Order: sequence, then C-alpha cells, then structure tokens
Amino acid sequence: CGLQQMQDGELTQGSLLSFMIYQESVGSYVQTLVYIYGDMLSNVGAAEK
Amino acid sequence: LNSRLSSDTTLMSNWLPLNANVLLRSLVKVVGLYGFMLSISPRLTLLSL
Amino acid sequence: LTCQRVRRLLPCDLDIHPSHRLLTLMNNCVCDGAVWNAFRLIERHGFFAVTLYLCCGITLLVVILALLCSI
Amino acid sequence: RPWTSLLLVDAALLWLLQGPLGTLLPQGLPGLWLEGTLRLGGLWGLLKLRGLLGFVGTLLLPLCLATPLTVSLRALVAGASRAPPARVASAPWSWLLVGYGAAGLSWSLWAVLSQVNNKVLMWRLLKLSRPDLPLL
Amino acid sequence: TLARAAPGEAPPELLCLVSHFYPSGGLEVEWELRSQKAEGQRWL
Amino acid sequence: LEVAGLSGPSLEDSVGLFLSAFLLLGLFKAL
Repeated sequence: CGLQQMQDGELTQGSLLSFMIYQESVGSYVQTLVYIYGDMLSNVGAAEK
Repeated sequence: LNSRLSSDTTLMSNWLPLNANVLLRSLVKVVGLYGFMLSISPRLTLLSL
Repeated sequence: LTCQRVRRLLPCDLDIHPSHRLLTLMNNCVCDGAVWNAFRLIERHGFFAVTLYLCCGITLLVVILALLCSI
Repeated sequence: RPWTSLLLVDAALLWLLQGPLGTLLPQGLPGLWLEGTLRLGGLWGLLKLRGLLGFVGTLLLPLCLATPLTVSLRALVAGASRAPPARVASAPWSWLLVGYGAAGLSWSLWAVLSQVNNKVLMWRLLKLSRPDLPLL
Repeated sequence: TLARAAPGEAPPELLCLVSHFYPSGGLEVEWELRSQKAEGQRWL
Repeated sequence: LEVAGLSGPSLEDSVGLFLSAFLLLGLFKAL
C-alpha cells in the first residue's frame, strides 16, 4: 500500500521508510503487550485453587 | 495441598520481573510511535490498524 | 538509512527468548536503538512533540501506580 | 435458504436503487449515505417480514454501510478534492464481492471475539501485592 | 494531471499559458478536441 | 479528459472496507 501511495506521489521515499519503521515497531509492541497480558492472566488464573 | 502450596504459588508469581518490564517499556513507547506515524501519514496510520 | 547498513541477527530485545521473537521485514531498523534516537526524533518531529509523547508514556505508568495505590 | 434469499433481495434492492430511485437521491457522500440507509431499511424490512433475521441481522449493518463509511474516511484523510464517489449499485461487481468478503471476515472475527474470573483473580493479586508499592 | 471524473457536469476550467513571446499582437489561440472544434466558453 | 469507469477496488480500498465493516459490526454489537 505504501509503495502504491509513493508511486501516486502522495508521500516520498524517506517518509515511506520512516512510516514503515514506526508502524512495524508499533505492531511489534502491540503484539508483545497483548501476548504478555494474556500470559499473565493465564498464569494467575491457572492457580485458581 | 502441599503441591498447591509449593507450585501454584510459584505460578502466581513467576513472570513479574520479565513481563512487567516488557509491558511497561512497550506502554511507554507505543504512544510516541503512534504520534510520529500520525505526523507522517494519518492515512497509512489508519491502514496499519 | 544507516540502520540497514548492518544485518540484525539477534532479537532487538535480548531479554526476549529467541523462540518468542518476531521475524521482521526490516531488520536492524525497527530495533529500539535505531528508532528511539532522541536527537534524530527531536530534529525530525520537534522537541515539543517528543517531550509530550514521553510525558504521556510516563503518565500511563503514573496512572498504573495511582490505581495500585488506591487499593 | 437464508443466504440465497439475502443475495436475491440485495440484488433486487441494488437494481432498484440503480434505476429511477437513484436519480432522486443526491450525489456525493450524502448520496452514498442515503443509498446505504435505504438498502439497510429494505433488507431489514424484507427479512423481518420473512422471519430470517434471527442470525443474518448482524451482517446487515456492515454490508450496507461498509462502502459509504469507508469513502467518508478517505475523504476525511486524503481529502474530498477528488471526484465524487460512485454509488454501490452502479459500482462494478468487484466492489460488491469485496464488501461481501469484508462483512464475512468481520463477522467471523467478531464470532471468535464474542474473562471476568481472570480479571477478579488479577485484582486479588494486585491487592496482595499492594504492600510492595514502594519497590514497584 | 489528466482530469477528474465525468459522470455529468462539473468540468474543470482549462488554462492555457503562452509565455515570453514577442510581438504581443498576432497570437491566435484555438481550442480543439482530440481533431474537432472544442466546445466551451473561451476568453483571455 | 479522465472519466469515471468500472474501476476495481485497490488493496487499500479492500483494507478500508474490512476495517469499516469490523467497526460497524462492533458498534452494532455495542448497541
């Protein structure tokens, strides 16, 4: 999608690279947040007795 | 009962040092990264969700 | 991009087990060192924006501490 | 049965809106919004009358308002300086296929997505961890 | 940049700039459709 | 002179349709 936008002229190469870096970083951070929160919940709830 | 008292208690607190650190780092960073990628391109930012 | 000068072979965060890591499209550019550079971010987005974002991130943790203290 | 009836009724409504009914409707974002509202109303009525809304109602609101809403968001981010958007019925079959796919995928994701015990146990753990507040 | 959609009405106004020519007089600007005589209001 | 035709949706258009449908169905569940 970013390559299509850049070809259309909406954003330049540097903007595309910066956005890809930032968006991949936030994707990784959000996946880590979700996984770690679920892991903590599972570990706490497995000790229900 | 002894198995509970010696293993489920370990499970209940087995992740704080790593999971807490990772969660807090990601929480600190995500807001700023989203702000940056909004500054570059809100269109691609909405796409990234 | 000077980050793409080297190929990242280790996980960006070393406290994450390798089996739990993600195979990223952009190696060595999405690592926290290459992204969260204070000087580069201040040059590119301004001092005020970076300071505000860091303050918001820190206030999230302050809110978590306040919630834990309400107990 | 219900899926074929939904497809037939949707096709009939789109064909009607393509004809003289569409000409009355305005052009642009309001035109698309009004077309979507009419589509949703027609589907809701013709399914309530035939008693097939028990499990297909969830898919109605997205399927009918996914095309207009999308367009609006674009005009709010990339700007409205571009040409006025085309109506759903007048658009080619690819847009309808993509809309069906989007509605189905969203429906499946929401089915998968729809905990209290875990939350209360975590709150209990926080209560137990309260004495360690200075260290945290 | 080519032009916008043409579902009916709303045609953009076309500007034709002829720059840095001498003498001022004798210039004839004509509008065509591609060959045919273009239709639309014209002025300078 | 460009004209409006039966152009197919772009990939970004498909992603936007999916996101809009997801948001709308979530809202319908909410209310």
